[PDB]
Amino acid sequence: GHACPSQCSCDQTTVKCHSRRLTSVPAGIPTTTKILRLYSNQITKLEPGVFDHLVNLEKLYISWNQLSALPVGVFDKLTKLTHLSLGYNQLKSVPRGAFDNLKSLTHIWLLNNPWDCECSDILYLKNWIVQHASIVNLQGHGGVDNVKCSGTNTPVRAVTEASTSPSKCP
Ligand SMILES: O=S(=O)(O)CCCN1CCN(CCO)CC1
Repeated sequence: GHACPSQCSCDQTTVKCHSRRLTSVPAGIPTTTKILRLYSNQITKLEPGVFDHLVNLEKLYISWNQLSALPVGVFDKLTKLTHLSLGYNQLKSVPRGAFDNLKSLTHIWLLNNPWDCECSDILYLKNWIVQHASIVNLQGHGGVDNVKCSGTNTPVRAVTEASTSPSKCP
């Protein structure tokens, strides 16, 4: 069954693509998928729309990669998502409104990214983690104060807008 990507193992609605030295999200993840494990790989980029067919997805683990950014709208179709891990990546910000369609989210992991607290792109993440602090970095991952600024390890929630500039941005 090539409904299952050759690089992953598919246990009904649970797709195991983790710990497989992958450099991109495999194409053809089955639309039945409720749990997608993509953690512990060599992914640096997500293609725009890569998850859009996974309308049933409840858990998305993409921690322990080298993701340098998120495309605009990449989570917008995942309206059933309860769990999202982005920990242990190379993210400097997330696009404005990245989480806004994730109305069912109960758990997010954002620790151990080089969040760029000098750049105004940080402000959506800062406001969002203050608003949704109770779901951030749960299960012994250090909570909302473990979303930390690159270089200083100051909690992102402590960043004042007056500390940021659009001109210190990529
Ligand atoms: O993915 S991270 O390492 O950033 C955070 C780990 C999150 N895991 C918590 C425990 N569950 C399993 C037990 O509930 C899997 C996800």
